[PDB]
This record gives sequence, structure tokens and C-alpha cells, in this order.
Amino acid sequence: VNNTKKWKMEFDTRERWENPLMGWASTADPLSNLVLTFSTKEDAIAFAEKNGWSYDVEERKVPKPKSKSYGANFSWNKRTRVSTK
Amino acid sequence: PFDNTTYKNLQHHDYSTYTFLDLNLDLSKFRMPQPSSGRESPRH
Repeated sequence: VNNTKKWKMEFDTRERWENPLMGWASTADPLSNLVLTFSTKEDAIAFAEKNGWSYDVEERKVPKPKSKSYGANFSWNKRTRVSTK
Repeated sequence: PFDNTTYKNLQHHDYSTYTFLDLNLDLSKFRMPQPSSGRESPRH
């Protein structure tokens, strides 16, 4: 999960087309490889507003905590028994 | 007559293949009613 730790600012993808000579991915978007790293959401929002970039923000999706019980695999009356181990 | 010389366990010369399971089938009537989990299987 070390790549979920920081906020990232990227841009919308523009057209990549085929090079007629080699089949390479030709682009005309200078910002197609620009990915910026930010520690918090508000730093990225401030950097986008400072540069006049219209932005959209997706909230951080942490996984909600689970309830893990090893003995639940071997219950007496619940469906949560494992059929094998 | 005290004897400490003859091996008294000669009954296992007379065991067949189904001896254990026929003893289980005979013991099926002497036993208490089994407990129930409340469902037919863990997949029910």
C-alpha cells in the first residue's frame, strides 16, 4: 500500500496516434507525462488553483477496518466455517 | 487357576473386513441423541 500514501495530480489524456514510419505512439500533449506528488489534498488544490488549472478531486478511499477471527473458520452453528483449510 | 503363560487375546484372529463397522452398527442403538447445530450443514 505504499503507492496509496500520497496525493497525485495528473491531467486528462489527449490523443496518441500511430507514427506512420514505425508505429510509435506520437503525441502532441506536453502534459501527458506530468504527474505531481502532494502530501495532502489541500496542497494539490492550492497548486492547481495557483496555476489556473481547472481540477476535479476524488476523495481518499481507505479500506474500512475488517473483523478477522481465525476461530470463525471452525464455528459450531454459523455458515462461516471453511469447508477445507 | 492363575495363568500368566497363555496369550488371551486370540479374538483378533477372527476379525473380518466389516467387523469394526458392524460393531458400530450394533452400537448405533445404545447411544444418546446427537446434538444439532440448528442447520442441516454449514452450506445451508
